[PDB]
Amino acid sequence: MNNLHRELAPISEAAWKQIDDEARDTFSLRAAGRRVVDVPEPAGPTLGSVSLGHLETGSQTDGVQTSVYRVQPLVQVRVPFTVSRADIDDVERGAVDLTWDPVDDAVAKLVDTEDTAILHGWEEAGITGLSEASVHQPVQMPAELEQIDDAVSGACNVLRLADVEGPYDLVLPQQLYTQVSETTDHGVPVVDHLTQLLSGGEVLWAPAARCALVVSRRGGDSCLFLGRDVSIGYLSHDAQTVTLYLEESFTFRVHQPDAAVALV
Amino acid sequence: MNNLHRELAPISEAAWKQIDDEARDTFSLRAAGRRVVDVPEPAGPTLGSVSLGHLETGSQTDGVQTSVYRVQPLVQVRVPFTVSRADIDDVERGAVDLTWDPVDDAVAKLVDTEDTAILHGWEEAGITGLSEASVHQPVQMPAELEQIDDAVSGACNVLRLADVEGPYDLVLPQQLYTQVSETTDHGVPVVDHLTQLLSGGEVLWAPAARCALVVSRRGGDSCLFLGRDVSIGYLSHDAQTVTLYLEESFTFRVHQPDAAVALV
Amino acid sequence: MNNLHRELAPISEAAWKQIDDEARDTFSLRAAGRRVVDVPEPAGPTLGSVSLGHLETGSQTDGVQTSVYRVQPLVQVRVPFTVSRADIDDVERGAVDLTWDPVDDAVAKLVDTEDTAILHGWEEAGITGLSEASVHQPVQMPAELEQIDDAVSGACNVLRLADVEGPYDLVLPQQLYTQVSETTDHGVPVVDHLTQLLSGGEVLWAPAARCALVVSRRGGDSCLFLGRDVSIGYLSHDAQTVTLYLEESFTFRVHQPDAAVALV
Repeated sequence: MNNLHRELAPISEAAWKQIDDEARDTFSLRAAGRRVVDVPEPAGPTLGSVSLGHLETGSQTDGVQTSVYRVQPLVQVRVPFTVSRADIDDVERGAVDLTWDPVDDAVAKLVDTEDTAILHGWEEAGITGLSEASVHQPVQMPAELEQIDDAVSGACNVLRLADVEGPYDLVLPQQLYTQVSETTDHGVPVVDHLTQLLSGGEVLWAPAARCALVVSRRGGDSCLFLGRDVSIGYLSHDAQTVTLYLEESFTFRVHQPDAAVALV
Repeated sequence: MNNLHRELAPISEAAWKQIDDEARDTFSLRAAGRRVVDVPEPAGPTLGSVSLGHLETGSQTDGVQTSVYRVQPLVQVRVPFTVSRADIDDVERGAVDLTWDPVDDAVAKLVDTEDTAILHGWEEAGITGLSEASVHQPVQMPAELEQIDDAVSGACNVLRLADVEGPYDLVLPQQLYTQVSETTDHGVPVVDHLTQLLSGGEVLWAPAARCALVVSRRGGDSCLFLGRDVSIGYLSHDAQTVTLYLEESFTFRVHQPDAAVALV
Repeated sequence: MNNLHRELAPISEAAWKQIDDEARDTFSLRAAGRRVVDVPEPAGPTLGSVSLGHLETGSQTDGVQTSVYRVQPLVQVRVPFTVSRADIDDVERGAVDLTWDPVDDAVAKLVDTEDTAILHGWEEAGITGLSEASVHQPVQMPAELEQIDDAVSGACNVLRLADVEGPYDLVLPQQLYTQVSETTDHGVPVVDHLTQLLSGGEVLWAPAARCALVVSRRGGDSCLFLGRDVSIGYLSHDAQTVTLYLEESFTFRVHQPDAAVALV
């Protein structure tokens, strides 16, 4: 057994397969910050920090000179939720109409916190997001949404002058995504022009985002370091419900501040 | 070239071989803390921290619970020294009577700082030594040095009651080593009785030590983590001298506080 | 599953390996009565008594004569202790600085009770120890510890006159072991003379002993019968701690009372 005490849970194998598939599908559909950043393979549970590559010189006495390496520790996130033993039992009885609402809510919370850390920064785990770690001034957005191409072109040209280059992605909040998708100009959808401006990039639907922003996709400008990965574990159970949790250990770091620009 | 800009130094190959051999021999003879602790293979220049394996829980809001891994960063030490171009030139002319006094002094400084960090702790790099990270009260030492066996037996029995076990080593300052070696009781050297008490261990000569202490040698109680290793590098040169430095990146950590006891 | 409900404990496999290794190492180092007696292989959980080989004649009526075999039942010992779920979780996170103090304390209790049963007898499980089941009068010990050779020689000669023979072992309490090890006569350690007197035997450090005693090592004079063996099992767990226990089923019996003598 690992730290995920899964064989100690009163949950059958089919119910486990349904539960860890609903959560994974919800995470894959709901998470948009994972797409804009580079995500390497999970290091493992032993890894606990990322070396920044720099040294802080504190003090130096006589011949001896002393300097300390600079590192950023990882942060773990646990979101607990309760599921129904009646549903878990019906899973083998053949129910296919089970909506794992607690699982979806927990995945939503995890996705929200991870996307907020990636895009704006957590400022509690020491993470600085793309929006905060951006040297470019925010590019204003025109009203009525028929002229969003102006802001997109301005952002792309700011990135080009920053020698950033590469296919760009425009990440929008869900409401702005709705409005831009419904906007049509003179009967010609603005999304086609936006895709043409993005040099082959895509407009992304980010339900957990809180601001619009353009990022290059050349590669190597930001990275999400995962020690562990999104996993489901067991906490306790009573005669009515079973308590589980979603756990993830990670950090996020921005190597090149100029590869992203904020369209606020 | 690496960060040790050695091909940019006005030093011949025979002079390099003499210089990096004098320093290595002086370090091997002078360093005694390396013998009492476990030293794994050097990790490399990229490694910058050691994960303690623990988590600090700072705060937790709504469903999300947040905890941060605990790590200890490495520390680098650089000791510069100047050598004579006349000596470097005489090295190929055939001089074998060259005493690299600056090199010996720099190695002495490096050995002193490393041994102090290992045994008493640096309290500047975050290192806690064996003496400070000891849960056992200090075992007093009798006077006149004929009864040092009493203190040795008391320390060994304290370690045995702590379930520590294993061949013990008694590390002494150089002066106390002289006095114990010259002490003879009733014509029978006390060193033989001390070795018998130590369960096959050895009495160690530590010129850089500042206190006497007994450590078990079972293995796994303390560890010195080396990112880089003791290396010689180049800084500058003028028409008279060449400036070099000794560099080492390391940390020290005590896993089991009870395996060592302080005989002060 | 056996009666040790180990798969029902919220403990990982690495934590199990650390827990059942700390206890075993502590038992091996701390237990000294196991060394002085013969310990055969564990019989099993079904065995419940040892047949003494004798018969008690209670009554006999008319032609029929009735006698009952004499047996000694085994006794089981359970020592419970609580361990921390935080430590168990850190075991996979990489902590190597975990001191299993509850486990050490439980092993100490088990070792103390077993050694007391072996040497002095439990008088609750029906066990009579070597000290109580000794036909030899106690051999007095001289003061100042420089003349302990006198008591050792007297004990060895009493055993020789009892036709016992064989390499003898002198079992001492921990305090007396310290004092004898530090005693040196005229600069010549008394331990060498004691070993010479013991006919190649060893002086044993017994932290759980309460009296000094010499036993022959010829073989077959006393025996510790183990049905089960020192094992770790699960009791319960809450959100903070996990409750485990150390269990052992045994008995001790003295075949030849004259092979041991008490130096009190």
